[PDB]
Amino acid sequence: RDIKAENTDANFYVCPPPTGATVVQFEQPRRCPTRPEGQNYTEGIAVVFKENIAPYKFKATMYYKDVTVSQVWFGHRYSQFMGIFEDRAPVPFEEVIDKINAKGVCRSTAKYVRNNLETTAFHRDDHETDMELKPANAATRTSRGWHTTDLKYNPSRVEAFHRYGTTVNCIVEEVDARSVYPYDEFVLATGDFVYMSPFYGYREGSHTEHTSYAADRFKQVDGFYARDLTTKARATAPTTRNLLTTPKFTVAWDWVPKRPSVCTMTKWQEVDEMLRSEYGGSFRFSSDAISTTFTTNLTEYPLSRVDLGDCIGKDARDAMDRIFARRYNATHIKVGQPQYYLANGGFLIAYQPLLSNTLAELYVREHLREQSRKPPNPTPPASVERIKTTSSIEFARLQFTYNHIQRHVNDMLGRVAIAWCELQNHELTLWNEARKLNPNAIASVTVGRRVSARMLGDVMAVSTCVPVAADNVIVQNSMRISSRPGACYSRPLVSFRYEDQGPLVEGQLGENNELRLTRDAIEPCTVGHRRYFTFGGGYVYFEEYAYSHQLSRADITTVSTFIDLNITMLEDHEFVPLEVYTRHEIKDSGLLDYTEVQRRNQLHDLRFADIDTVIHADANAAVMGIVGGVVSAVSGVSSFMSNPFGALAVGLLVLAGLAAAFFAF
Amino acid sequence: RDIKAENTDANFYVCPPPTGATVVQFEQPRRCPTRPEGQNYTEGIAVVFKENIAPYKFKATMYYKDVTVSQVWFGHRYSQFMGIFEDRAPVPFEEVIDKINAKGVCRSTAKYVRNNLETTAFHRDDHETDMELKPANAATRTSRGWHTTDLKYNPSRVEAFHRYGTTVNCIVEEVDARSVYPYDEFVLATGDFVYMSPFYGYREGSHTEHTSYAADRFKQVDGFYARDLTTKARATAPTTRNLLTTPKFTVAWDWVPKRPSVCTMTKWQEVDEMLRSEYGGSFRFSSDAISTTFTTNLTEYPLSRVDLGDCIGKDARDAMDRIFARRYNATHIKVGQPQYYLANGGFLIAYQPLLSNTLAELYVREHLREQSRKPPNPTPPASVERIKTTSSIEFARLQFTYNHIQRHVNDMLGRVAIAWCELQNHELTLWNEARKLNPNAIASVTVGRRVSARMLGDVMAVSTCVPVAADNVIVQNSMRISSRPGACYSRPLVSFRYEDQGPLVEGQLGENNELRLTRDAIEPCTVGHRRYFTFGGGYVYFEEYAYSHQLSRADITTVSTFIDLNITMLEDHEFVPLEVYTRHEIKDSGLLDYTEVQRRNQLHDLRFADIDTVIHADANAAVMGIVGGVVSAVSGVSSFMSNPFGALAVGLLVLAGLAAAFFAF
Amino acid sequence: RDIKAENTDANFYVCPPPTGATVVQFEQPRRCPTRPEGQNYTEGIAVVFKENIAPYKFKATMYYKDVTVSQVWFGHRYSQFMGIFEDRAPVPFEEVIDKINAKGVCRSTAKYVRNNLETTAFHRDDHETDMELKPANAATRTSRGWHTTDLKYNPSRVEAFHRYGTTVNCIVEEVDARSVYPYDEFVLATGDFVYMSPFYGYREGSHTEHTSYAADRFKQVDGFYARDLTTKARATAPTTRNLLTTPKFTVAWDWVPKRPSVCTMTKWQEVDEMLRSEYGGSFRFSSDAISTTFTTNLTEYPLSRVDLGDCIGKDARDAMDRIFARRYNATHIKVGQPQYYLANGGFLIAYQPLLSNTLAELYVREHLREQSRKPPNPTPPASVERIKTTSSIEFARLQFTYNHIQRHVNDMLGRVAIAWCELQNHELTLWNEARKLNPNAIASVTVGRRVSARMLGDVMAVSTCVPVAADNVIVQNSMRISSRPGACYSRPLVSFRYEDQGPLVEGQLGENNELRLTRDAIEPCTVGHRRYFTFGGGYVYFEEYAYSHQLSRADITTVSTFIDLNITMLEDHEFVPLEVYTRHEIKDSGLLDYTEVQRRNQLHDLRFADIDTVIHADANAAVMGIVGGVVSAVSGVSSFMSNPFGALAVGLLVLAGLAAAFFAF
Ligand SMILES: *[C@@H]1O[C@H](CO)[C@@H](O[C@@H]2O[C@H](CO)[C@@H](O)[C@H](O)[C@H]2NC(C)=O)[C@H](O)[C@H]1NC(C)=O
Ligand SMILES: *[C@@H]1O[C@H](CO)[C@@H](O)[C@H](O)[C@H]1NC(C)=O
Repeated sequence: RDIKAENTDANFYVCPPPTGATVVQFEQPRRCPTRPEGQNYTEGIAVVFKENIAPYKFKATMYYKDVTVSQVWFGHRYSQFMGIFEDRAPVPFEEVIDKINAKGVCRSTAKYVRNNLETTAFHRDDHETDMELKPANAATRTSRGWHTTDLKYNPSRVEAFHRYGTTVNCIVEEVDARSVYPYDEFVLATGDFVYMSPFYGYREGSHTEHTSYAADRFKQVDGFYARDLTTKARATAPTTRNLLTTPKFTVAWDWVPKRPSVCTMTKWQEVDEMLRSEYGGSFRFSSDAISTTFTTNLTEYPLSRVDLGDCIGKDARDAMDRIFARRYNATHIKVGQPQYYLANGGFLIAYQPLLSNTLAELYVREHLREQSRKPPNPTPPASVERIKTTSSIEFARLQFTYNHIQRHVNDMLGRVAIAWCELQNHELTLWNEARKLNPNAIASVTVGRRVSARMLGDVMAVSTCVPVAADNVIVQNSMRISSRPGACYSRPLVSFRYEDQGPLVEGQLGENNELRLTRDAIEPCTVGHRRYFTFGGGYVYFEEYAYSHQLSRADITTVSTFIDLNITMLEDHEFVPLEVYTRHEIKDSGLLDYTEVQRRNQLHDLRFADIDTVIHADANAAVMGIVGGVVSAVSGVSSFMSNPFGALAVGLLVLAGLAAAFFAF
Repeated sequence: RDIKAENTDANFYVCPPPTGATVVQFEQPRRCPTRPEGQNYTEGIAVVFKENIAPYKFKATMYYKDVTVSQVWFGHRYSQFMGIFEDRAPVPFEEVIDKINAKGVCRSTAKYVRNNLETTAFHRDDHETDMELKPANAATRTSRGWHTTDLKYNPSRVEAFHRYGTTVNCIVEEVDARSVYPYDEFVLATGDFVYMSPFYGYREGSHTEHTSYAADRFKQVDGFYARDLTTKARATAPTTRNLLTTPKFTVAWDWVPKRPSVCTMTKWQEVDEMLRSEYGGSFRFSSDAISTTFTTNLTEYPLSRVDLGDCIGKDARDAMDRIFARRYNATHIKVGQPQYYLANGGFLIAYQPLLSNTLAELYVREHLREQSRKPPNPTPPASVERIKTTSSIEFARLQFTYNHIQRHVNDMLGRVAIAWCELQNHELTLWNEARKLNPNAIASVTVGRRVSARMLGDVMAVSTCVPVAADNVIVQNSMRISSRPGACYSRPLVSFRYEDQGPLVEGQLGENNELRLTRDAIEPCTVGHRRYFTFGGGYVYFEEYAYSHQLSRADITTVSTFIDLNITMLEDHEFVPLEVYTRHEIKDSGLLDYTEVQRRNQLHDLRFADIDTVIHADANAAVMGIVGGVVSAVSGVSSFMSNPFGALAVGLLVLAGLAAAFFAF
Repeated sequence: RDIKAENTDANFYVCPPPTGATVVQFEQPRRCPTRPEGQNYTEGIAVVFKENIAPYKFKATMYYKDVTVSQVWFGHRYSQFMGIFEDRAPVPFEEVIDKINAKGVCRSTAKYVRNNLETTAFHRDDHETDMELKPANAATRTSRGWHTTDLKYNPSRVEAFHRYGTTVNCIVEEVDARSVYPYDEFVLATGDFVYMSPFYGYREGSHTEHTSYAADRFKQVDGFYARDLTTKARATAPTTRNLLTTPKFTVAWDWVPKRPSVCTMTKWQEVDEMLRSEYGGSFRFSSDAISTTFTTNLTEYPLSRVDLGDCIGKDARDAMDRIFARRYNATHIKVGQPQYYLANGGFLIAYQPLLSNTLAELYVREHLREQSRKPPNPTPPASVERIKTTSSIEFARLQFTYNHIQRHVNDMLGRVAIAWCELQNHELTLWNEARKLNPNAIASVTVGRRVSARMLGDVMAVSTCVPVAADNVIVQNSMRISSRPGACYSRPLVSFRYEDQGPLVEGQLGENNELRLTRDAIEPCTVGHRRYFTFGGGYVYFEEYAYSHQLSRADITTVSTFIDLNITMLEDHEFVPLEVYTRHEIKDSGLLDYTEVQRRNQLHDLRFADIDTVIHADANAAVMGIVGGVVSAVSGVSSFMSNPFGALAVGLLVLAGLAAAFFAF
C-alpha cells in the first residue's frame, strides 16, 4: 500500500485546531475620500492686445526741383562730359501754395538755400517761365508722379571749348511715410528722412512737439483746400495742412491728432468663449476656442499707466459689443464694467464677465465682487510705461493642454479611487459570510501564510500549520471500512511522515492538502462513486471508493472566475526638432541684405584698382633746355597774371597796345 | 448585575422579524457597453510643400566702364583737386560681343548715352587703343573680377592753372542675381537693379514678358558660345545668351525656361510613415516619425490652380519613388495615383496610399475609392492662385500629441470601464449566496440603513430596526442555565431599555449588536470556553460562560480583506515663457540695420554744421573809391565780353591792334 | 388548472443532475506582474549655451576732413552753383597724435591721398592755421561729435565770371562698431566698412591677423594715453592704441585680446533644478523649473573642438558657483568636475552632478562613474568646428510634457493593473465557498451558458440544461398535499411540455426557473404564508400556499449590489494655428526695407524722365551764311589756340603787338 504524489510541487500541510492564544480581527470601512468641488469657471468675452511693432504708416506729398548743370568739352567729331553737378532743391512755400497748388504749374527757376548760400538756377539759362506739370509715365507698383521737364538741357557745339548747361525740373511725387515709436522722426520711401515729428502744428499746444528745424521753414494752413494734380477737382473736404521744407525738398501732409491715431498696443485676438478661473492667487483665461490659458495677477492693470493706449478702450468696446449682440444677447447678461488684466508674458487683456439669465439671482454678489477687482492704486500718488510683449505663444497652448489633460485624467483617477475604496468596503460582507463558511481558507488567504482557524465567538483564533514533504505522504487505496460496512469514508486516507526518517503517522486527507489528524469524515456508501480529489500539485481519482489513478492538472478542461484585464503603457516617443523657415531663409528672403550690398559696394577698389601708388608728372621734364626754362618763366608769370591784381594791370596794358597804335594811324 | 459598554460609540439596534409588507429586489446585469471599432489608419508616404520665400537666385556677368575725369588746380608746392566727376558707363553690344568676348580685350574709349547725350571719353586723352583685361587682385569672399585700368590718369603740372584729366576703365565682374515673386525685376549684389524680367527673349513667345526697356537695348544670341576670361578655353556647351544694356552698365546671362525653374511652393518635408485617417469629415495625416497630424478637406487640392507649381509633380514623384524602392518595395504595393491634399494652415500635401501584400484582396475597393477622392471640379468652368503658408508649426505637434495621449488614455479608460461593469455583474452571484447566508447584514449594507430581513421565497422582506443607546443596555454576567444545566446559552444576555427612564427589557445579545428579543440561542456546555463577543464599539470577553472583561478594539492584532490602492493626482505645473532668440537679437544680427545706417548718415548736418546761415561777400565792399568804381565798370564790361558776341568783336579788335601796328613798321 | 407566465421573455430550463462524464476546474492566482524600479534622476545644475548671432559690438573714434570746393558763376542779381565737389579726407597719423590728441585742435589744411595723387586743400584758400575743435550741436540719440568748421566758404561776387571756393572741415566723431563671425571685417554706423580685422597689432603674434592694407597706414601705440575732447582731462588708464587710415578717414580704438573677448556660443539659460536621466543609451535633462528635457549622447562634447569657446568655461563656472553657494550649499555636495554634454538640436550644455549629504556614502562610485563619462578621444590624434544652433525650442517642452504625462499615466495605470490582478486573485475564495453553496448558479455564470453542476469531490461535474418555452409551462394552483396535510410543498408545481405538441410533464418549480423533475421540496405547513416566486421574466405571488397572482418585475421597489461607475472619454479638440507676429509684420517692422528703398530710388528715371532721346544742337545751324563760316574758321582756329603750343605762339605774338607799337612811340 505504497503511493506518493505524482507532483511534489506543492507541500502538504498538517494543520491542527488552535488555542485561544492567538486571535485576530478584520478591518472596517475606512471612510472613503470625496470629490472636489471643482474650479468655478466664470464665462466672459476677451480681447488681447500686443506691443505694436508695425510702424505708424501714412501718406504725404513731396515737392522738389532737381538742378543738374553739366560741363561739356568738345572734340572734332565728339563731345565729352567734364562734370555733371546734380542736386535736389527745395520748392519755396509760396511756389507750392500759389504756383503749384492753385495753378498746377511750377516756375522754371529754382531759388533755394544750399551750403550757406542762396542760389537761382535758370532752366535752359533762359528767362523764367511758368511751366506745366504733366503726369509721369506709366510706372508699376509705384505712386502717381508728376514733373515739368522730361528731358534735360545741354549747350550747342563750340569746337574745342568748355560749355555749361543748366537744367531744372520741378517734380511732385506723393509717397508713403513710416515711423517707429516714440515717433519723433519719419522716413520716406525715397530713403530720405525728415527730422521733425509728424504731429507738429499750432493747434491744442502742438508747439510741444520736438522739431530741430526753425519755425519759419514749416507753415501750417488752417482750413486748407486741395485739388488733384491730374483730376484737378478740388477735394470736398477741408484739411488742416502742414508744409515743411528741407535743404533738398519740401513735403506737405494733412494733420491729425495723436492719441486717437497711434497706440503702443494693437488688437491681436478676439475670444467669445474665454473662461476665467481663480486658483492659487491668480487668474487663468482659457479660451476653449483657440486652446489657450492666461496667467494674470488679481488686480486689473491700470490703463492710465498704459502709454498712448487710447486705442485700447475704443477697440475693445466695439468688438465686445459686436460679439455680445451677435451670439450672447438673449442667453446671458452683462456683469460689471470691462476689465483689463495684465497677461503674464506681456499680453494686455480686456475681459468681460457675464452670467446667465438662468441664475441672475446672484448678480448683486458677482457685480460687487467684479467691481472689487480693479484697484484705485494710481489715485493716491504721472509716470507712464509701455508693455513689453514677447513673440512666442507656446506657454498658453501647453499650459491649457496640460490643464485639460490634467483635468480629465485627475478627474477620472479620482472617481475610480472612490469607486475602488467603496468596493473594497462593500466586499467585507462577502468576505464575512464567506469567512464564516470555511475559516481555514479565508484566514490563510488573509494573513498571507497557511494557518489554522476557528470561530471564537465574534472573532477568529489561529495557529500556524506544519509543512510536510510529498515524498513523505502515502495514500492508502481503500475508502470503505472493512469492519463496519454501509458507512464509509468521504475522503481518502494518508500515511505521512514529518521527517524523511520520522515515524509513519496516519491521518485523513482533507480539503486543499490539509492532512487532518482525526479520521472522522464518514458518509454512507453510495452507488456510482466517482471522485476527483486534491493531491500534491495534481489530482487523485477514485472510482467506487478505491484508488484509481493520479492525474496532472491540465488533464481537466479549465474555466475561470477571473475578468481579463489588458493594459498597455504608453510607449516612449521622441520629439524631433523642426523650424518652418530658418532665419537664414529670412535674411535670404530680404531680397537685399543691405549689409551684403554695401560690403560689396565698398570693395569696389582693392579688387581691381590700386590706391597705394602716387604719380608726379612734369611736362617740362618730358640750349633747348634753356629756351624751355624761358617759357616756364613766362608760364610762372602767367600764373601771377592768372589772378585779379596782376590780371588787372594786364587788361589795362592790353587796352594800351591796340589803343595807342591806332590813334596814331 | 450592572454592566455597560466600555465605548458608547456605536448605538445598539433591536431589530425584530418583519412582515410581508415591505419587500425589495436586486438589480440584474445591465448589458455592458462595448469597445469602438477604432479609427482605420491608411498607411502612405507624404511630402509637404510650403510657400517659397527664398528668392530665385542665379548667376550673371556685368560689363561697364568707369569714366572719371578730374579738375586739378596747382600751387607752388602743391596741387588741389577742384572737382572729380565719376560715372558708370555702358559697354555697347558690339564691344562686348567682339572686343570683349572673342578677344578678351576692351576699347580704351567709352561711347555711351548719358543725360540725353552721346559721349566719347578718351583714356589718357590719347588715341583709342584696344587694351587687355587682366585678373583682379586677390579678394576675399568675392566673385572673380577683371579690369583694364589699375590706376587712373591726371594731367602734368602747369603752375597756377586749371587742368582736366580723363580716365576710362573697362571692368568685367560676374555676380549673383536675386529675384522675388512675381519675378518681374531682379537685383544685383552691387545694389543696382535691372527693371526687366529675367526670362525675356525671342523663343516660345518670350515677347510676352514685361520689359520697360526698348527692344534695341537688349539682344538675344541664338546658339551662343562663351570663353573664360582667365582660362580662355571655350565652354563646350552652347548657351542661348541674353544681353541688356543700362545707362550705367550692360549685363549678360544664359537663358532658361520658366515653369521648370521657379515655383511658388518648395519641398519642405519627406515622411515615409504618414498615416491618413478619416474622421468627422476631414483627413488627419499623422507622421509617427516626426510627431505630426494634418487637417485636410476631403477633396484633393487642384494642382492646376497652383500657380507655377510644376516643381511639385517632379519633386514629389522623385522623392516618393526613392523611398518606396528603399524601404516599402516588397512589403506593400502602390494604390492609386498620388494625391495632393490641401493642408489647413497652407501646407500643400502629396500623399500616396498603399496596402500590404498581406491583404491585396481589397485593392479594387481601395483603388476605386482613392480615385473617387480627387474632384474634377475645375473642368466644367483659367484663374490661378498662390498658397499662403504660415511660419509656425505647433498646431500639428500639439494636435498629434493630444490625439495620441487622447487615444491611449481614452482607450484604457474604455477597457477598464467595461471590466468594472462586468465585474459588478459577476459579483451578484457572490452577493446572492452571501445574501442567502445572513439576510440582515446584506440587506443593511445594501439598502444603506440598518434593517431587518427575511427570505420571502425568491425575494426579501424588510422592516426598519430600532435604535437603543449604550448607557441603556446591560450585560448579565452568566451564560449557563441555573435550572437546566448541560445546555447553556451561546451568546450573552442583555437587559436594555429603549428610553433613559423606560422599563428594563431583557433580550439576548446577537451578532453585530442586534439585541434580539427572543432568548433562544442555546448550545451544549463545553470545556475550554473562550469567547470574544461584539459589544459597543469594542469587545466583551467571557471565559467558561462567564463575564470576564470588556476590551477596546485595537487590543487585538488586525488583518484585512482589503487590497491597498494608492493614487496621486498630477500636481499642477506652470509653463514659463521662452524665446530662443529675440527679434531684437535679429535686428541686431542684421549687421547693418539700413534704417539705423541712413538715420545716422542724414544727421551729417545739424550736429556739427549750420545750414540756416547765408553769406553775401563783396570784394569791392572790402577818391580811391571812385577809382575802384572805374575797375568795376571794366569788370562789368568784361562780363559783356565774357560771352560770344561781345567776345567776338573783341577778338576781331585784338586782331587789329597787333596787325595794324606791325604792317606799318 | 391552466396558468402560464405573464412574460415569456426568459425561457425556462429543465436541468437534471449530471454524470461524471464532463468535469471542469478553476484557474489559480496567476502570479501578478510587479512595479518597475523607476528611472534614477541625478540632480544637478545646468547652464545652456547657443550659437552667437549678436555681433561683436565695441566703441571707436573716427577722424576725417570733409573737403568741399564749389564753382559759382554769377548773374546781375543772382548767383548759381556750377558744381559742388564734396569729398571725405583722411587725417594723417601725426596730425591725430600731435595736433588732435595732445592739443585738441586740427590743421585747417588737408593733405591726403586720393585717386593716385597727393592733394593739399587750403581752408578759405588762406594760410594754414591750427584751428579749434568745438563740441557739436545738441543732437538726439547720437554720439558726441566735434568739428572745427561750422559753415563753409564761398568766393566774393565778381560779375559774370567763374569762381572757385575751397572749404575744409576737420571732424571727430566717436562711433560704435559691429562685426560678424569670423570677424575679419567691421562696420561703422556711418555705413562705411573697414577691411581689416579689429584685433590686429604687434603683440603676441598679432601680425597673424589678416589685413589687406599695407602696414604703414596703421600704427599701434604701446602704452597710449587719451584725453577727453570736451573734458580734456587725461584718462587715468593706459590703453594700447590702434590707428588705421582709409582713403576717406582715419579711425582709432583701444586694443584687447581675442579669445577672452568673443565666443561662437553665448549663455542662454541657468537651471538650478536640472535632472539628468539615463535611458535607452542617451541622457535627458529635465529642468522641472522651466518644463524642459534634453537629449544628449553619452560622452561629453570636447570643448577643445569648440571654436573660440573660452567664454564657456568662465561663464559656467561663475554662474554655477553663485547658484550652489546660494541654495544648495549645506544640503548637497559637489560630485566630480563639470560636464559639457552636447544637446541634440545644437545646445551646448554645462551640467554639474551633485549628491546629498544624506547619502554621501556612495560618492566614490558616483565620482568615478562621473569621471568615466568625458572621453579623451581628441588626445590620440587640431581641427575645430562651430556649433549649429536652431531657433525653436518646442521639442523640449513637448518632450518634457509627454514624459511627465507619460510618467504619471503609465505609473497609475501600472499600479491599478497590479491591484486588479491581485483583486481577481483574492476573489477566488469568495467564489469558492460561494461555488460550494449553490453549484448550478456559479457554474452557469462561470462557463457562460446555463448548465447543471454537482460537486464531484474536489471538482465539479456538469451537463447542459434543456430549454423550455414559457407558453409550454403550467403553474398548478395549490402548494399543499391533499393526501398528507401538515407537510406541504415549499415551491409551486409546474406542468411543462418540451414541445408545443409534446406530452405534458409534471415537475416542481425550482430556483431561477429550473423546472426540477423530482417533486421533493417539502416543508411543514405554517401560518402567514406570503411568498413571491420567480416565474418567467416576472414573479408569481402565493398567499397561504395558493396561487394569488403573477406580477411584472418593476412592481417591486429595487435596490442594488452595484457600485456606480461613470467615465467620460476626453472629447476631441482641434488646435487652430497661431503666430504672435507675422514675418510681414517684421519686414514691416524694419522701418526701412533697404530693398524697397533702393527699388524706389532707382525708378527715379523712367517714371518722369526719358533717357531714350538724344539731342544734337548747332549754334551755326541756328552772303550772311558765308560771313558766319568766316567766324567758324576763327572759331576752329581759336580751338588750335585753346591748347599749349598754339597758345604759346600767340602769347608770344600778343607780347609783340603792344611791345613793338609803344617802343616806337
Ligand atoms: C503612495 O504613493 C505616493 C506617491 O508615490 C507616496 O508619496 C511619496 O512618499 C515618499 C515619502 O513622502 C516620497 O516618494 C514622496 O515625497 C511622496 N510623494 C508625494 C508627497 O507626492 C506615498 O508614500 C504612498 N503611500 C503608501 C505607499 O502608503
Ligand atoms: C465654487 O462656487 C461654489 C458655490 O458657488 C462653492 O463650491 C465654492 O464657493 C466654489 N468652489 C471652489 C472655489 O472650489
